[PDB]
Amino acid sequence: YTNSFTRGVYYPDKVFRSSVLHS
Amino acid sequence: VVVLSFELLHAPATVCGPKKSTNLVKNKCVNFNFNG
Repeated sequence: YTNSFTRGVYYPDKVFRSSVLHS
Repeated sequence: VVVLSFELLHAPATVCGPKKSTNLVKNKCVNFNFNG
């Protein structure tokens, strides 16, 4: 095994956003 | 018995009803109906 530091982040939906934090 | 199920906003709409489209004007407050 090995640790994945921050990998795996992807765009959750086709909807575009910019300069905003989204939960 | 036929059952029809629809999905909204999952993806770009691929199935649509027949409605004639028109050219889009810009810079004027106008009704817009894009892909439903």
